[PDB]
Amino acid sequence: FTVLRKLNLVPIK
Amino acid sequence: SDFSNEDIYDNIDPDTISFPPKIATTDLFLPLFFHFGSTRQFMDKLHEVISGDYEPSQAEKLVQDLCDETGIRKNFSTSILTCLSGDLMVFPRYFLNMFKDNVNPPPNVPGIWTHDDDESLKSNDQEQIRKLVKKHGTGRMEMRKRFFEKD
Amino acid sequence: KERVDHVFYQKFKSMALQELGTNYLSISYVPSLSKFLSKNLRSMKNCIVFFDKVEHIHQYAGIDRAVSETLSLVDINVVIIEMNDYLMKSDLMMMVMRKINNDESIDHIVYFKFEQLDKLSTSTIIEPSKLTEFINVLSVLEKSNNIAFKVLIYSNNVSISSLLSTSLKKKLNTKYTVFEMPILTCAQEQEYLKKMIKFTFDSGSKLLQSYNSLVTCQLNNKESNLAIFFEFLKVFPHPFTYLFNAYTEIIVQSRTFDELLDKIRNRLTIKNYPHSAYNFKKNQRLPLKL
Repeated sequence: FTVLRKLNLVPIK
Repeated sequence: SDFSNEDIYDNIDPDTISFPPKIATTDLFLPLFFHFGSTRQFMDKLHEVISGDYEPSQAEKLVQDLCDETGIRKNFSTSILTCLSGDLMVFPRYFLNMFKDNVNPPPNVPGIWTHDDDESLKSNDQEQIRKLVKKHGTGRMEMRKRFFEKD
Repeated sequence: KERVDHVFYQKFKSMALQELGTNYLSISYVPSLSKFLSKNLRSMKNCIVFFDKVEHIHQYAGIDRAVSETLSLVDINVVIIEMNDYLMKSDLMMMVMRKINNDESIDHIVYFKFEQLDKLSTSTIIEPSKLTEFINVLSVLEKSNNIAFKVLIYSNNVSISSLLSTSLKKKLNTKYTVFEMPILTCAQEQEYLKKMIKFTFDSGSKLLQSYNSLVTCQLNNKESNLAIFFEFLKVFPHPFTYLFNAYTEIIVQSRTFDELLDKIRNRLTIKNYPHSAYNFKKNQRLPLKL
């Protein structure tokens, strides 16, 4: 919840 | 170029990995995971999920979807995502090397940031930093820098 | 001997896990299901089926796999429409027709799946405009002999089950069927939980009949760890899933056949394998066959 809010994904093309 | 010496880390044949792998322990995977037919069947489902139309914020959704669809325990998916610096592309690479080498997490794999890799980045030692940039590249380096000046 | 090797167990483990899933998903106490689903889904006849009294995870998961397996042998274009996020609170007609390709197949099956297993959300969440639109789309497919609709309503809820029930009956000529799940006695439930952990694969194995016997007499001895576990299952909300989950862990944790039997005898407990460790998601489904 803490780490996941700040964590940014690099989605697939 | 089109070619990369990182291909050997993605190229792993899932048919050569006996299912369930010895490294795939119950504290990392849910009972559903052990009911995939093969390592390939799991991999193909992992690829299916990872390819979803997610937005950078939706890490909480992806962690849930990986739990419901592939049977990867939420805390392990979060652990993996942090070490991949959010790069969903290197997600299938993590499991193939984790299963083939029977080591969690895989140590020397480009894109898979170990604890010792992070300790090397913390120190301003150019010797350690050369070894890191030879493992992950300047791209992943600046991404890891950007990642921890926040985290 | 053969109960001290790792490569023998590696084979057994995979086979055990295979049969465990199969057993879990077979709804053995309702044998009619497979013939029912074949007769109703592999026909160019429109049908509405109400899967009533779907109170267990294994019932939903089991019915769903049976439907997928039935539709997997059709050859004429099968269109699958997930009606859940649409109905809750002519865009649908065109959305169905886009997936209708007269070139790849002349006849078509349009399978609409609506799943309302939560009895807690009794008050009708569904909006009448999205329902009357869905029923209109049906009235069209029902009048075009080229396309057959298959409407499968999975419900435990009857405030919603009664609303669709009456609405469908009124506007459409297609008569609906109610496939009611049987309610088992604690006695019967116990019989079918025991059946789930009985493996039939590789009949000519001295080790497998050694396994099945261990399970039988362990359950006939009320002071045994397995019989005590089964006693808890008499009060736990999801007995088939809890047993399935714990048994999966035991199988997968063991390294040798000897270690597996040791766990079945002495390690399988409410304390060692608590239900807190698992997600009992009601719309949960297991991976596919191949």
